[PDB]
Amino acid sequence: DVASFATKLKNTLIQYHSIEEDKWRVAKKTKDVTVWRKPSEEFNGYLYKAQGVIDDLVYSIIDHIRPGPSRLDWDSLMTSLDILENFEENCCVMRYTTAGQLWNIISPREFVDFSYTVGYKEGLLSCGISLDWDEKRPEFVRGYNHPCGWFCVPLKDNPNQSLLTGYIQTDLRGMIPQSAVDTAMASTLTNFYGDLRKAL
Repeated sequence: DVASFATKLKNTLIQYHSIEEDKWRVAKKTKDVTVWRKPSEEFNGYLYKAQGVIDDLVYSIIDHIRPGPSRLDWDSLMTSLDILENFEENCCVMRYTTAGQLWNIISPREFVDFSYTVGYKEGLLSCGISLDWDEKRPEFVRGYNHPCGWFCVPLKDNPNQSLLTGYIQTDLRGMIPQSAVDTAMASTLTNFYGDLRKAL
């Protein structure tokens, strides 16, 4: 049941990871992060893809990304993270909150997500998707993560480095100008890579 859900989610992420280059549009290119995006099939919005080299091993990187206190500590956007329920096969239900963005044009969000860590080729996939969850907290807008995840695999040249590929499909909900949404996604992805590299 949970295992079927998790396998479907994993297979969705693997499908994302095989989308060819011509379907993506470059959204942002820094010195060590590239960001693409395409229309989402899940909502009137974007599926984002991000890619960058991390100077660390795969298990270390995913240990920091996966739900838990380590993720909360280094991820500057995350302000709380609770594990709500644990399952077999490295699956759990977690809830996290984000700091306000853009001088609170984007007020704090809350997400309740399923999360699954699974081997992928020579590395790992940590993927997730929001679930329905009734407990409403009025000081947080309930955002919604469509299927999303982080692929992390050893690098071609140097296996002590890793290629980190993210797929991000967040609906912030509420009412936010499109320019702010695009700005906040770009800063979320660039700060993710920046904060993560500083923590390793």
